[PDB]
Amino acid sequence: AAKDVKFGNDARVKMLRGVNVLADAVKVTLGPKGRNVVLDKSFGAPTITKDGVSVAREIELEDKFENMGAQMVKEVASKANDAAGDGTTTATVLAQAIITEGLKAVACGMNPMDLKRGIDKAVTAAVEELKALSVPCSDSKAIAQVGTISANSDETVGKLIAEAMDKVGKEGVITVEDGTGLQDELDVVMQFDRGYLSPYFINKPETGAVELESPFILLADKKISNIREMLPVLEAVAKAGKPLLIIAEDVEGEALATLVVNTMRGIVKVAAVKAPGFGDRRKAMLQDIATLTGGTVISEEIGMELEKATLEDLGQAKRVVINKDTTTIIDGVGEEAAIQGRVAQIRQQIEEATSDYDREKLQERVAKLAVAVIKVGAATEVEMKEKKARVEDALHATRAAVEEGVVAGGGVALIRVASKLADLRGQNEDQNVGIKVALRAMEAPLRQIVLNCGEEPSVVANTVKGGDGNYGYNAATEEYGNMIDMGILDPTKVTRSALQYAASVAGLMITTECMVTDLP
Amino acid sequence: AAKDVKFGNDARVKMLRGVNVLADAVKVTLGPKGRNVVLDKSFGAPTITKDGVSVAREIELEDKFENMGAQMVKEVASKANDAAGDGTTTATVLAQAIITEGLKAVACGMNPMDLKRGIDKAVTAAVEELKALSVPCSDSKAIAQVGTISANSDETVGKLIAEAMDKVGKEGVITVEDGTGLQDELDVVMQFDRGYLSPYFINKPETGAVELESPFILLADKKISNIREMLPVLEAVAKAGKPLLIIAEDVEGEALATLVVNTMRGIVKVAAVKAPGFGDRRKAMLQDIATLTGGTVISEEIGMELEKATLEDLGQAKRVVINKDTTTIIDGVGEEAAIQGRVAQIRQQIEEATSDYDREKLQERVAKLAVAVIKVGAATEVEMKEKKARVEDALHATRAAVEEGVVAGGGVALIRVASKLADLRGQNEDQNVGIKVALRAMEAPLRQIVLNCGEEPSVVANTVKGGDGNYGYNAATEEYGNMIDMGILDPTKVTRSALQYAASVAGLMITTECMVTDLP
Amino acid sequence: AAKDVKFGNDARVKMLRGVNVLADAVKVTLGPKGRNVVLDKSFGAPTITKDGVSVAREIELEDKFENMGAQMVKEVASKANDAAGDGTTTATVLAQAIITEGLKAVACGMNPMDLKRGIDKAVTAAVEELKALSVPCSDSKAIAQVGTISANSDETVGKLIAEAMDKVGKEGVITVEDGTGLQDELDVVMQFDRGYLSPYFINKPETGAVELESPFILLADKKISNIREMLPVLEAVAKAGKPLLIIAEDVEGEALATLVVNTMRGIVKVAAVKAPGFGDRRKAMLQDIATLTGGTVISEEIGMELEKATLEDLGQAKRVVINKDTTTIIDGVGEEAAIQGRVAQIRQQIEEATSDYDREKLQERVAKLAVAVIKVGAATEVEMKEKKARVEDALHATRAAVEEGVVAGGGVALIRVASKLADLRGQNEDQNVGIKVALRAMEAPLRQIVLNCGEEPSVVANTVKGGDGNYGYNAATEEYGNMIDMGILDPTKVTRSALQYAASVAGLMITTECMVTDLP
Ligand SMILES: Nc1ncnc2c1ncn2[C@@H]1O[C@H](COP(=O)(O)OP(=O)(O)O)[C@@H](O)[C@H]1O
Ligand SMILES: Nc1ncnc2c1ncn2[C@@H]1O[C@H](COP(=O)(O)OP(=O)(O)O)[C@@H](O)[C@H]1O
Ligand SMILES: Nc1ncnc2c1ncn2[C@@H]1O[C@H](COP(=O)(O)OP(=O)(O)O)[C@@H](O)[C@H]1O
Ligand code: BEF
Ligand code: BEF
Ligand code: BEF
Ligand SMILES: [K+]
Ligand SMILES: [K+]
Ligand SMILES: [K+]
Ligand SMILES: [Mg+2]
Ligand SMILES: [Mg+2]
Ligand SMILES: [Mg+2]
Repeated sequence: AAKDVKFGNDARVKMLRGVNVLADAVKVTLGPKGRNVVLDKSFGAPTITKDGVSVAREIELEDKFENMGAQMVKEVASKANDAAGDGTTTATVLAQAIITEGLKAVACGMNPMDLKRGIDKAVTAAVEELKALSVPCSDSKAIAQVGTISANSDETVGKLIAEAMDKVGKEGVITVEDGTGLQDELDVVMQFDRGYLSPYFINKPETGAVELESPFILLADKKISNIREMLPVLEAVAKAGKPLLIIAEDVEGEALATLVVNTMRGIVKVAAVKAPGFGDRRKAMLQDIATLTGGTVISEEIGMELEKATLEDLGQAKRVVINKDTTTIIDGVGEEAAIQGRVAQIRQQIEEATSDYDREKLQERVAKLAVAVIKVGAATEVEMKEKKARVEDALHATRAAVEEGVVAGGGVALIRVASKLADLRGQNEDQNVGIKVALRAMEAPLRQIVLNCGEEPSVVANTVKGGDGNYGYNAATEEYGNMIDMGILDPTKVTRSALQYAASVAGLMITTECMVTDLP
Repeated sequence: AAKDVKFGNDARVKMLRGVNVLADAVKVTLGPKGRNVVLDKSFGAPTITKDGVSVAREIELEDKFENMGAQMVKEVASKANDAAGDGTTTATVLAQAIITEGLKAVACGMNPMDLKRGIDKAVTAAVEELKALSVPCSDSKAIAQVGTISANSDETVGKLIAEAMDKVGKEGVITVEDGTGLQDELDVVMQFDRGYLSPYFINKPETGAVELESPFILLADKKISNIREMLPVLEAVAKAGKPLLIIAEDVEGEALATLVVNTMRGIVKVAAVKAPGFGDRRKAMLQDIATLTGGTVISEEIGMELEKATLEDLGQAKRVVINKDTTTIIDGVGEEAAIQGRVAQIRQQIEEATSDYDREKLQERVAKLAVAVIKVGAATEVEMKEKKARVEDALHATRAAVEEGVVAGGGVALIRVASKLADLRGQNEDQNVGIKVALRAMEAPLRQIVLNCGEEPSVVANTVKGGDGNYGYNAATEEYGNMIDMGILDPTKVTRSALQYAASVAGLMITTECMVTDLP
Repeated sequence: AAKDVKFGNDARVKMLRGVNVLADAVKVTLGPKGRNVVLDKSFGAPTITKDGVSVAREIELEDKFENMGAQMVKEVASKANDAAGDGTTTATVLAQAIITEGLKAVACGMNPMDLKRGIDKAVTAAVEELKALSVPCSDSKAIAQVGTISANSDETVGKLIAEAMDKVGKEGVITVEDGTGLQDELDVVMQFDRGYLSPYFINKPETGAVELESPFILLADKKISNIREMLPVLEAVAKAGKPLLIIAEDVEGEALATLVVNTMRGIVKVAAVKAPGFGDRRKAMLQDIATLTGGTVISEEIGMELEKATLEDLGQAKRVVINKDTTTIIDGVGEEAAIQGRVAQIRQQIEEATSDYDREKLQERVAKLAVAVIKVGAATEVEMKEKKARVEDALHATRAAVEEGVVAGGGVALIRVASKLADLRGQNEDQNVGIKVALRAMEAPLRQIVLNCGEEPSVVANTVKGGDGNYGYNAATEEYGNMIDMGILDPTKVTRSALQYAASVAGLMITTECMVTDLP
């Protein structure tokens, strides 16, 4: 289609105007005295949220150029989210603050491509400075604090995540789901979503569930319909005394019917449950179980009959628990060599996962082998969704603090790094201005946090810069102090990520001399 | 449809106005103090780029005639790209500079078709003059410099490409891909795009790949479905101790199933992978592998059964590595006589290749026998794509410098050729003006590079023309000197290509007396 | 009326756009390779002119703010004209060149009010530097040159003005009028536009005019109708032998009739002519004549009867010449003390003249007492008016060169002053930039002159700045040399005036932060 082509200052002013709309919608949520944004949503109720990327993703403007602005800087907020899990607002605030200052310089005749070089150099330095300030965070108290700050000063959420990480470990997974109840709730566990096929198996009507004591485990890839196939293996289990769990694609009536009357009487004690999953993921998951239990997958496709299985090919576990909905294998016989080998394999399967969905289900399986769920409570569903948005962010920040330490929040970390790089210079004057652009931008987070409290950002910034180390402004309490003592901890990973991504995009955006888009 | 028909000056003014929009969008990216262009893109985020053809391809104007202008001159930028790989902006700048000057002459009553003859003559001369100035470029230092200048003064990219060409050789291929990491990365290897057929073969779950130590290699032209055919050869490998790779058209279930349970247990260690390619190219490539490994292709078509193969007909290698996507044969037993004989054969197959596509896949195979990938690092994805655009350009220029030498950059090469052709005349006055049009256009690259630094192009041009040999303007450092000493090298091939293509199109465009297009 | 109010950058961009239209229309006429502007004019034929103020005065723009721009800077061109008489284009070119550079600085955050202080300081210095370079110009050759350059390289006009000033002196007046003839023409002369009332007075039918030898002169304020009033004075003249001129408001029939028959016969020799002027100007002019002739105005209003006059109250002259159209008094008896006293009185009457018309008729009378007329020749009337416009400008420049010396033209004078003030600084950085703004503007005249020749202004500017003293570019001949040797002389007064006035206005214009005007 015919294009509209704009040059130079015109193009840039438009590009900025756009950036500002997105920026300005996201910045209002920054900090403890941040407010929420309402995002209309065609199919049903609107969404209230504080989560900066969520606001960002919705912005799309009418004017084709302004839109381009907003659509590029949207990537800062968006990438922060994909790497860190928090800091998306901060990232957005920095980006704006660079772009704005940089473009002002470009308008003064300075060479954009050098302004970029400056910015980038200043940032590579700032990243290293932040790694210096970073003190690690591994005690449950510190984690609870990060969690708390991350969930907009909600101590319960901190406490609850800290408890969760304590219980699953660090090689263990935590999910968040909508609760049915009005208050928050933590559940901890290998298990999968499949119940008994035969309700006449429940050997403990107390719980309404089957409790097989120290049983064998048969892993059938194919779906079973005839009892003929079972007889060989069923025989060896009947003369072994131990019970048996059968996890095949399905246990059909003809072969199910029998199995029932056999446990009915006490000839063998057997359970039947469908296989966890669908398609290639099922065979993959079914294999995971074999490794945990020391059994062989009896895959009909790769040249095995179900009749030619023996006790050899059966897995074993310490105990098994199956109800109407879920099956649980407690402590399988499989050797931890084979297990961690199988895990470091699935760990690198998540590396080559180019899609988010391919990553979800993979780390689910590694947790089953190396798991907790937080249920979020709220009165209504508008409430549910802002809360659940904060819990996720919190969890992410906690995992990030663990893996890369913490720094003083309230945007002070960045303000310090800026004073430490006060002597940084480049190859020429334009690059210098470029550095100074970035350092001045490093103040923006603190400045905006203060501005969302309706207090004079210049005055607070000055006072924090007059101090040392972890002296900062506590925006919630409206007085100064030691940010680490007051529990105001940002993960290093997030603060770093915010800065790197803002710089990457904003840097390039300053180099714009022409814009090409479709006509209206 | 009904047409709008315009004549003479009206038609030309429109045609120019169009050229200028495209030209003017591309010219802003020229040179080290060049800036970037933003190209909106319907499905997701916009693109920032310096790459002149990329900008050009997007231009399409509303006014039906102006569009025609832009759509014709778009071919200069586009063809430069397809032949050279760099110089697309330069090409575009020349084209404009001719068209503009030529049309001005046409308006003065001079006979276009002669102005063309002049231009073309001046260019045929300039091409030869450039071949004189060309000094070859074969040491890694010179190549790194071309690479560097080509990637807008990014020394890492130069260094990295220079290292690459040093390692793959000159009969070896280099690709560029998006990196996962934040910094640039070079990987070097025979390999082909095929994974294991049987995921139950991975003998090292660390990498999630099969690592067959010093194995035999079976090359089956036909597709396998029955284990009967394998037994004779499988037998001799089972009593030899060494593992076996099977590279046939396909390993079907019945014959696959078995092979699995055999390595499953440790009876033989075998891998199964499809054959690289399709049709006649497959048999050709399958044969290449036989030569590298000292094996025989067991081609069912030319009177061989798979059962009548023995250890005799199997290839051998030092090591084999196969994952989900690719199979690699490290250091095959095949004798280097047979190999280089097979290569000098495929080398002359590329000579008779009259189509580009027939040339692509052929030199791919010669590289497999005589390969590297550069992964580009960046923070975000907007960044990734401008960088990856520069790396490709750089690589192209380096390969072009190697094959046709270098000349002084900063557009001086052309400025010299213009002073050397100061005595060139034609058959009549109009042809003379035509020559002078081209020579004056030869200054444009330097002039625009200087103009993107915001300095007086006339003043710099004068000063460079006052000098000799490789005296030029260094736009980055803003002072004059010896361009070769300062590492400012353009490949001859690109400078030549730019000039030839601009001239070809612009020449014709000057001959326009009528334009016919659809009504609005 | 309701106002539109614009602030800051918006207001300034508009203001500039306006300046540029006016500037851009005037700048095209600068220099020897300057072109002409056509100004439409409601009542009849349009006007072709080179005269920069004439173009300026017509510019008025539609957009209310742009207009304000143009309407303010119009004053530069206009004031230059009222003080100097030439340099109006130059003045306009400087003004633009300041405003443009200054506003660019204002946009960079520099404090306008300081930029002004800088500019003004740099100019006060430049004014003094110009007075240093000024060499006086008093020989007819130098004046002819100034005249020539001023009339766009028309040697005749130079020659002709030089001749004129040589003949009238420096205390003598030169006017320019439309000629009837096709070629230029100079006439030299106290006289006024009144013929004899009585055609029967002509005492020399050769010329058809009255030639009264060494006569008395009667100055009657009132209009005469009765011969009674005359008898007393007529008597004393009849017994004195000398003739008599009668310059009253009118000589009515009854008193005219008689006077005729008296000279008819030879009783007295008398002439009768109306008084020069109308109303208060008549009595004023009639008084001028009394002073030149040593007579008394017989004013009926201030208590004098015409009968009570004697030979006492009559003026006297060496000779008198009267024809059908004009009366001339050659060399009156009045003492030069009384004359120059009367002149230095009328000289200060022109000082308090706040209207142009009050100034016209006053300097006419001072010329009658302290005269030459140039008649301009041309074929048509479009031609007449561009030529007459150049002659006036030339005359002005010549009178200015005489009173304040000359400097090297081609705008070099200013370029030198700029290199001499290269060390000038202010009280702070913004003031420094302000100085540099002015010095850079000083190059504009030369740069535009060169640009109207279609040659590279940067290249010429550089080459002139590389030289010394009066080395400059001769735009007419297209080669460099000594501007004074080549006769390319600008009057100091004009070059100074241009600079001062541009600076005054442009200085203020840079301080604009808000604009208030009526709605559309
Ligand atoms: N009580 C507080 N005083 C000052 N700063 C705080 C306080 N609580 C949180 N913050 C800071 O405000 C920032 C707000 O983060 P948030 O608004 O969730 O946006 P983001 O997407 O950038 O995490 C945190 O980095 C934290 O440093
Ligand atoms: N530092 C420098 N000084 C002067 N010229 C340079 C410098 N670096 C690169 N160039 C020149 O500028 C040209 C810019 O090429 P580029 O802008 O990528 O457009 P193209 O598509 O024509 O390669 C190169 O040919 C090179 O000669
Ligand atoms: N032959 C020449 N070469 C260079 N400069 C010239 C020549 N003739 C005139 N000039 C310069 O050009 C200027 C032109 O004056 P003009 O165009 O009449 O505008 P203005 O209203 O400023 O006098 C003069 O100041 C003179 O210095
Ligand atoms: F805006 Be962040 F994700 F808290
Ligand atoms: F514009 Be080129 F491809 F560097
Ligand atoms: F424009 Be000037 F009065 F010659
Ligand atoms: K937020
Ligand atoms: K380019
Ligand atoms: K003029
Ligand atoms: Mg947060
Ligand atoms: Mg290039
Ligand atoms: Mg003049």
